[PDB]
Amino acid sequence: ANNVLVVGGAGFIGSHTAKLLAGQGYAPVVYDNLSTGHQSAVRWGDFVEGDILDQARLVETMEKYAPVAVIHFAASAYVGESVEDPAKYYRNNVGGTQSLLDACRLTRTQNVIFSSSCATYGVPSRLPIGEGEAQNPINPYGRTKLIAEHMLADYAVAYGLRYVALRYFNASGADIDGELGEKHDPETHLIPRAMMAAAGRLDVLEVYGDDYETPDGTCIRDYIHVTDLARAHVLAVEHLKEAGGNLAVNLGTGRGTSIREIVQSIGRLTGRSVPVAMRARRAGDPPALYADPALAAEKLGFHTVYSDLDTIIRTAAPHFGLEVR
Ligand SMILES: NC(=O)c1ccc[n+]([C@@H]2O[C@H](COP(=O)([O-])OP(=O)(O)OC[C@H]3O[C@@H](n4cnc5c(N)ncnc54)[C@H](O)[C@@H]3O)[C@@H](O)[C@H]2O)c1
Ligand SMILES: [Zn+2]
Repeated sequence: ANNVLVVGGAGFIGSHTAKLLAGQGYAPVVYDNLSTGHQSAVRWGDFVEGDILDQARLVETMEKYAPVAVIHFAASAYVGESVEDPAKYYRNNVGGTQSLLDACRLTRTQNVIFSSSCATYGVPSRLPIGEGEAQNPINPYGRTKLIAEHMLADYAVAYGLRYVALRYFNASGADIDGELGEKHDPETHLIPRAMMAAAGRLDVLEVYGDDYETPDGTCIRDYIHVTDLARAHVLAVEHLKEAGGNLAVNLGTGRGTSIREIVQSIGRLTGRSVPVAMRARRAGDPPALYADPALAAEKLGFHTVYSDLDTIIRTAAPHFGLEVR
């Protein structure tokens, strides 16, 4: 009994996690509807094509595989889209998660690792952001992630569900061995966009603000290597497996990275410059956002190992038509 159900396991972070699980002796079973993920990324165990809203098929799957844990990545998201199409996010992130959690309790499938987001915090009072920070999200994406977190808490109370919610800002980089990458269309994440622009796959990288109250002048955000993310989700499995209590922790390096730093590194490491177009800063935009990683260190024994900028850039670059030298 070493099956682990990786819901959303055909996508960016899910496929890396499936690879890691297999490396640690688990048998990842991917359940994915391929809406944004890729069947070719399911290389480390069985594949079940299915939607998490297809509750009968999800229950059927849990009964067949009797997974010792469920890792939930199955929520697609484009940067900025939730404000214009909140219906999609309430349906998938709230409706879909409820269907998953119902499938779990109805099959006595017990351990749920939920991939959440630091977007749940919204604009913070203190940097870095600690788990105690109020969660006042500013868009439906953040809102629906927060709803899922609370749903987990209510299902724990009612049904004895055990869980770990993992919060982080920006998944980045790719597997060190170069055969598994981030394949999104449209690609809305910053480092892929910057690399695509340097590679000539995009014409321009529009950067909104050289004006921020930071060094650089450009905004600071929080980037974690996807392999580090995989590591944490598996540690979370081990935590619940060794009878750990329910957790909600931040994942990251504890240090932010500016846009200038990223563009600089890409140019330096690849020899291709990023064609930046500086546009006016947005009025209510935060200058710096990054999470405090200490609770995850204490509770999970987790530290990032691959989330230096150099490793993030180096591993991602080949997947976007760039060459590292
Ligand atoms: N990429 C990031 O920067 C980032 C940041 C914060 C949180 N996350 C979390 O990571 C997960 C997204 O992973 P990604 O970043 O790899 O996106 P991704 O789109 O590559 O992977 C998402 C996977 O979920 C599958 N999926 C979507 N809706 C589904 C449904 N209803 N039923 C079944 N399968 C479904 C998609 O086909 C895809 O394979 C989400 O849970 C999100 O909260 C990602
Ligand atoms: Zn992306």
